Amino acid sequence: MEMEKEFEQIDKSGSWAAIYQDIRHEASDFPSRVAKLPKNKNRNRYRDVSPFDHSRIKLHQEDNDYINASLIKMEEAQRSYILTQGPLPNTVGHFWEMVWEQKSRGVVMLNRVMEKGSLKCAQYWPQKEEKEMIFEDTNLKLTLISEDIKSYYTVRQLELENLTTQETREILHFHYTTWPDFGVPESPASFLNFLFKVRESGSLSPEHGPVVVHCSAGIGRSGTFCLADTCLLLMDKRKDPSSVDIKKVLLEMRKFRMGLIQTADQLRFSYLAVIEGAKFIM
Ligand SMILES: CC(=O)N1C[C@H](Oc2ccccn2)[C@H]2C[C@@H]1CC[C@H]2O
Repeated sequence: MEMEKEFEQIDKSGSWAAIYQDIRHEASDFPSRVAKLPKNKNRNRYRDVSPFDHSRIKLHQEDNDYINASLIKMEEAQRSYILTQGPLPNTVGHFWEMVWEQKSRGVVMLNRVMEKGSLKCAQYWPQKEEKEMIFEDTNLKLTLISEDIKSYYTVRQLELENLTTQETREILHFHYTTWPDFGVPESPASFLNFLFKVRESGSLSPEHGPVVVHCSAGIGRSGTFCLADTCLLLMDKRKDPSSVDIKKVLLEMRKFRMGLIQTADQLRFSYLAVIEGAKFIM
């Protein structure tokens, strides 16, 4: 069955809610014992969103190695992603420590700092060249180098300095700024254009550490980004592009972080994204 006819039949049938609940029912359940330790309560944004112990990113410190972040490793596609929550006021230094230690080239942000009149993550990068940020708890300095503001996204060049060794690296910040406060975008054209801007940068390539991807919880919009990227890469690698099963790829990804794709509308949008992508990709 051709992906876009399961979708046209799910649409003809309006069964999106039924498909989505079948995924929720078959998803992996692994322990998250480190996330639930009392010493870590102020390191979690949402009580119901935690990294599994087996796939969690460890900070390189003896004090407390915990961050709300997971390694998604896709064996057949040969892609890895780190999915994390939007940083909290007390975890902005941990966030940049992780980017440093994992050798990431890119950070992908899919939310605004304020949405629906409430704060969805800390202001964790500098807004002016001449006002740099210092994270005293992790010994890092972060400077804004340049900013390119477009209609659907902004790309920033940042300089991260390890103050312990005086090594520096260039980090690219890819900020999708137009996801609506409610629901999903009507067309996937701008999100797809955005995905191909991150690829073109080198940030997803095996010469670097994994890309860091976040939204507010790091499971819904973040899940949509990695699911569309991996499905399109599998369609380019395999003999029969029609063999790629988006529901099976999503369940593989849910072995590494809980809750990826938060709504039936995010599942339909993911299908739409890979359909138009593949209409021009095979
Ligand atoms: C319809 C559309 O605009 N798309 C954008 C994108 O194509 C590229 C490739 C390289 C550089 C820029 N855009 C994606 C998804 C979809 C179709 C083909 C697929 O590669």
